[PDB]
Amino acid sequence: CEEPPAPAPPPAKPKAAAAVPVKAAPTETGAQAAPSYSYVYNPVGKRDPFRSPI
Amino acid sequence: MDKYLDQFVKAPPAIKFGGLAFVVGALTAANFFMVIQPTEEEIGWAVAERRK
Repeated sequence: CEEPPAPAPPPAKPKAAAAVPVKAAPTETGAQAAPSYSYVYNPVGKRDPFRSPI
Repeated sequence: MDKYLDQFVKAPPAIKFGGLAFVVGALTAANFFMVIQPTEEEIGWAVAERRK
């Protein structure tokens, strides 16, 4: 068996732990967006048409 | 008392030498065990490190 952990070392974990870790990353990462927002819009304005045609 | 003392002048060169020898044998047993244990500990640290 392996003990409370193994012997001195503890041992063997070059196998357990080596074909584990893992690979972590650990990817503390890919969460939720606020996204972002665009802005509106450019006119002054006028008349022309449509003054005469109404 | 002297009969024992000339038993001490005849023999205990042999007995003192012998005692010294059994002691040095014990101490060599002890240091050989104390070099076998760091072997085991060392294989252990190997197995940890490789797992890292």
